[PDB]
Amino acid sequence: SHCKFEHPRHGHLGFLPRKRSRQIRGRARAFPKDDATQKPHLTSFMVFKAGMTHIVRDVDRPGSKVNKKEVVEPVTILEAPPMVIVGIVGYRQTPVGLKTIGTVWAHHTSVEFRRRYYKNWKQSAQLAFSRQKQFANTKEGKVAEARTLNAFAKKASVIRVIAHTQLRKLRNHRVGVKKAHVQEIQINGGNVAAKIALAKSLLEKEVRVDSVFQQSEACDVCSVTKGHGTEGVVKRWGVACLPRKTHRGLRKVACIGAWHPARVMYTVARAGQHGYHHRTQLNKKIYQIGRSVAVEPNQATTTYDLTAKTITPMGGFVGYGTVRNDYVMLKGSVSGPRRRVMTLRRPMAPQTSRHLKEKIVLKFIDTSSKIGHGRFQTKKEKNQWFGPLKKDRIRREERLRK
Amino acid sequence: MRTIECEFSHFAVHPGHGRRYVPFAFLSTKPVLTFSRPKCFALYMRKKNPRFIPWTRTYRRIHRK
Amino acid sequence: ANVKGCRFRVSVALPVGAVVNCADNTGAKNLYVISVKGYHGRLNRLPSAALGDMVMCSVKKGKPELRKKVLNAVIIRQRKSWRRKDGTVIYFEDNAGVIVNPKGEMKGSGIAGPVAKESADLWPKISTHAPAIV
RNA sequence: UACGUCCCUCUCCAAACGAGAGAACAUGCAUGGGCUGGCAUGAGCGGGGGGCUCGUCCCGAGGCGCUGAACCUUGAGGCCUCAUGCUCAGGGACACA
RNA sequence: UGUCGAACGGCAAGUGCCCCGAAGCCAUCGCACGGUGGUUCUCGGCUGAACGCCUCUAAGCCAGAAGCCAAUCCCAAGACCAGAUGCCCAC
RNA sequence: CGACGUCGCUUUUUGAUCCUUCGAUGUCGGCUCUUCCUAACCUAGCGCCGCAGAAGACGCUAAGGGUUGGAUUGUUCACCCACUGACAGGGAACGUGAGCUGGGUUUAGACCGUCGUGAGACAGGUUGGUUUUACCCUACUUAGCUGGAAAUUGCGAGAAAAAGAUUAUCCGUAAGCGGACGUGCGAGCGGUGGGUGUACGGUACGCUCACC
RNA sequence: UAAUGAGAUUCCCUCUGUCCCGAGUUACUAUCUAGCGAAACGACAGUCAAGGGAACGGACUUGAAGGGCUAAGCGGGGAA
RNA sequence: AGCAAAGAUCUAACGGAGAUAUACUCAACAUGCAACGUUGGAUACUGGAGCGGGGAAGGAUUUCGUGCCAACGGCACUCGU
RNA sequence: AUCCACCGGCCCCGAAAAUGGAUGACGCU
RNA sequence: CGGGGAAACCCAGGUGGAGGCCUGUAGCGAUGCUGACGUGCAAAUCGCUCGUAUGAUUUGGGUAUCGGAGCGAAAGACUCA
Ligand SMILES: NC[C@@H]1O[C@H](O[C@H]2[C@@H](O)[C@H](O[C@@H]3[C@@H](O)[C@H](N)C[C@H](N)[C@H]3O[C@H]3O[C@H](CO)[C@@H](O)[C@H](O)[C@H]3N)O[C@@H]2CO)[C@H](N)[C@@H](O)[C@@H]1O
Ligand SMILES: [Mg+2]
Ligand SMILES: [Mg+2]
Ligand SMILES: [Mg+2]
Ligand SMILES: [Mg+2]
Ligand SMILES: [Mg+2]
Ligand SMILES: [Mg+2]
Ligand SMILES: [Mg+2]
Repeated sequence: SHCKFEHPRHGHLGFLPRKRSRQIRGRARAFPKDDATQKPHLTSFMVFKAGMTHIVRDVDRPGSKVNKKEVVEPVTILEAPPMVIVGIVGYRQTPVGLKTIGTVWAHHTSVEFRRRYYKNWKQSAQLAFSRQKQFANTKEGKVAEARTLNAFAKKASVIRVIAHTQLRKLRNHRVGVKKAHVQEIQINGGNVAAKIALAKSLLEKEVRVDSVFQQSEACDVCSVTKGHGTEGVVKRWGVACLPRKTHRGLRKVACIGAWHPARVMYTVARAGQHGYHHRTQLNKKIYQIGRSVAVEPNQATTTYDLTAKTITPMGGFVGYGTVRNDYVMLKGSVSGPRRRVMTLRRPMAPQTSRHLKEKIVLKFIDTSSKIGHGRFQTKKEKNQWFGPLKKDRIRREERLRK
Repeated sequence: MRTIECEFSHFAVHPGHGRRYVPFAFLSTKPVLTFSRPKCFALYMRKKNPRFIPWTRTYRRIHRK
Repeated sequence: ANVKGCRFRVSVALPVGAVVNCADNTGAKNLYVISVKGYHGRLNRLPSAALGDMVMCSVKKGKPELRKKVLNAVIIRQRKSWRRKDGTVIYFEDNAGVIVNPKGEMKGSGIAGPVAKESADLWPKISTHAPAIV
């Protein structure tokens, strides 16, 4: 007999299996489509999540009820130290797939790059990339570098480079990892001879985030969801909770199937891992590509808001610290907790809708505290509400006593 | 935007922070009242004066200066 | 088919069963939300109203000239805090409605307190008789 | 034989247990300072309805002053290297008929 | 309210109760995002006979549905990957 | 649209049967949740009208997606109130009781009416009336470890591969053509050594050990 | 028929997580270890689609799957 | 599976076989853990309708000292009805 | 050389159901 | 004791402590959760809520009535699970 009333089923069935991610980092399963009429350019960049805040900006949207009026939008801060290129891979088309031809290396690799090869670096011989380093400038090894660079020019359709996050310029105390996060970034643009020349030129040289993205564009954010353990069916799938007088329990799915087919189906919601899942989340509009504090002591300062202040709030981002490097600022949320490495990748969606072409100018960036209720935008404003306090008048008493 | 100041405590209410409120006995000049905390709205509900509470700006401008 | 995709999303406040005030001087003192126009169905979910919504109502306390019948009211106040697009969260002391026609004319002459900007802009008869557009 | 991996130890983006991310003399951990927030003015001391005693001196809730004081602030795990402590040839097991 | 003689510091009442409360979790109770190509059905046609004219059909073509299949998205080599690589060993 | 006829499909009704179960298959409806089917209510394309427009009748391809909130009733059903783009019809042991609920049927108590001489009867009304067990196998959900292409062995040799496949340095294309350390002492491309500044802090670039 | 009722029913007020529509905290479990240590149950066992059949198969026919072994769940099957 | 009502134990010194238990080239942590009784001390509880002090019925040596730990006191025991 | 009425063979239409499915499977033209 | 009245008698303030009276301990029961448990603590218990609590009240010991019989404010209830 049919179900007596209709509701749409619970949970998208295309995000199955809802199992833990195989790896903690965001990894692109597909790059944008290669336009060979463009100029060669990188397509992804790894940033780390550093809390979130909100902004104020006026809206250019003709027809809308909020046209030329100021909105408050939440933004997420993603710290981006530059990544250093260490390799060049090239992939050739087969009827099986897309096979790797080989990789050249940079002749000089970082300590934190070849730390990724060790479960224990400090208690080790540390001699990785040590025979490749010395063979690469022999007579036969300078041949073998140019041997496989030519094999890219013959067989490869896809040229990628291998970068790593360069975590020692990320002077962060809470991201506790010291080995670098390694991914491959695909070159798109030009023919294969024009991709390798851009792959050779930025080799053993750091690439900075504002050379990959622009200020008022969008991107995809490949990132791994915040993990929540084993959760039941109400938290995980969002099923309705049963009436109060139910025996053995409320937070269950009552019927898990008919008598026939005499099996539980994959469509029936069950309990298990919730969170720590990979998500791609397209069309994340970017609002500000920031600049390091060694360059910019005044990061959150706008034309329309001349308060001299950085992007880091009062008392720091909660659980994270201070944004010490370049940063991107995206509209809204990205999947994952703070401190987690995330991949900003160029969009595969058509970036032609009038919401996505819109140029962004800000008017205010909230640099108030995220601990408690934020009240002051700078520490100069808290020293004008509060005058000299007691601990200041006895520090001024030690400074006169000397 | 602009920095509204709180009705009870005259704190700084920067954009996207407080919580505004408008009662049935509304003033013509202040129809909507901006509050910075629930603690500000709680002492407004039990009808406390902004002076005699030691952490508001009304107190600090009549007693301590 | 009249007012739904005209104003932004507002946190719904008044499900079916709610008993709101009559700020209109039609002799009535009371409304009772019977349903909401624009309710596309969801199983077990109630029709809930917000500021701009036209409701179906019935007076539960008022003049018996219009008491035991299905009327058309427009919400003008709600206690449920809604976030405006300029980032301000705002709410009223009371819920209220004002009885209208099927086309929107106010059927009375005056509103007790303020009305919101959300419900006045959708309804020009409500924006006219209102002493203060909050 | 070596490179190494794993346990024990430490951390928490992970977590029923395993697994995971990491670190393994490292501002790593510990305590302190400052910040940031929370509450709302600490013990102590000194100068008001009334009421005792022989103008004075005592009893008196409350109040005022020192005092946006005092306390709490990362810890299932806020911020800052801002200062100092602690480590003293890390230990076991495989890799290995 | 009881109780350490009183203040101090507290404690008992399975967290005494009341107000405010970080952090964490969380709400359509807040906030952000949710995209491409083809194939061909119905069908309307194009050339065009069988059938000296006519005819979308018999050969052959065109255009083309929220269907269908891919792209994107999620898991992924018991899909046994002479895919690529770092370092040791063994030939 | 279609009488009189007529040929049939359907198994969401009911009747008929008595095949299986009486050393037991938990016997209604809600609630929950997933899936299926098409005889399509809404949505995508359409044809056709006694189709001017607007609303709509009939039909085709299509089951991808959607298909509600309530009053009364234990109800399936029904019936009105109201919203909606629309509130389509069904299946899964009349889906779903170690999922629930127990209103209802379906005991022992009691009352009423009609029946009976009575004990009692009643597809008549009424009220009160224990809902037990998973720690096993599978399925499904997540979470670990770990071999194996003679799918454990045969030594049973197959590369989405190079081109001496007959001897042997590479580079770049087939005809061509670039150079390739020379003999324990030397040299060359090089990994690590000492002192006074350059590119986007510390890594690179200037000027003793292996290999040819 | 006043008074009385753990009696049966209906509406109204107050009231609220019964509900919309769920969330979050606590104690105790579960869970992990140390000590101790059962039972129910048990032909043999245990992946499915269709066909046939005592006319609802884990075993038969033809197809489709299936490397081994585990921990926590869970209530579709085992006409448990 | 479980041994989840009746809040709860902590500490030092003694007692005890029940430890402070290690093949080297090792300073200790990382290679003897857990658990017992008694007295002191701290912390609680019962809260006089008491885990207080005596009797009936019922039991009949469970009383008391001293030894003692095989089996019993569903964990433990050096303790014990 | 073109029409008209009839009759047969194969093929199509008539021909719509609830786990994914069956000339036994692949396939065969 | 006071007040009104021609009288019959009425009206007020105390006193008093009546009741198969009421709220509510113990006791005696067992309404609801159709709660917990349901190979339990238990072959009927636990929890909160509820009925009653000066009476046709609760209870000890002693006595008397039994098997087609006993006893029953009556449920075929009870007569050593
Ligand atoms: N034998 C002595 C008498 O007492 C009399 O005194 C009596 C009167 O003064 C007075 O009598 C009153 C009176 O006010 C009035 N006119 C009439 C009223 N009935 C009486 O009332 C008397 O009787 C009533 C009963 O009805 C009682 O309730 C009450 O105790 C009493 N006051 O109360 C006293 C009785 O207690 C006179 N002094 C007089 O006749 C004579 O002396
Ligand atoms: Mg976490
Ligand atoms: Mg009674
Ligand atoms: Mg236990
Ligand atoms: Mg006590
Ligand atoms: Mg024992
Ligand atoms: Mg009583
Ligand atoms: Mg009887």
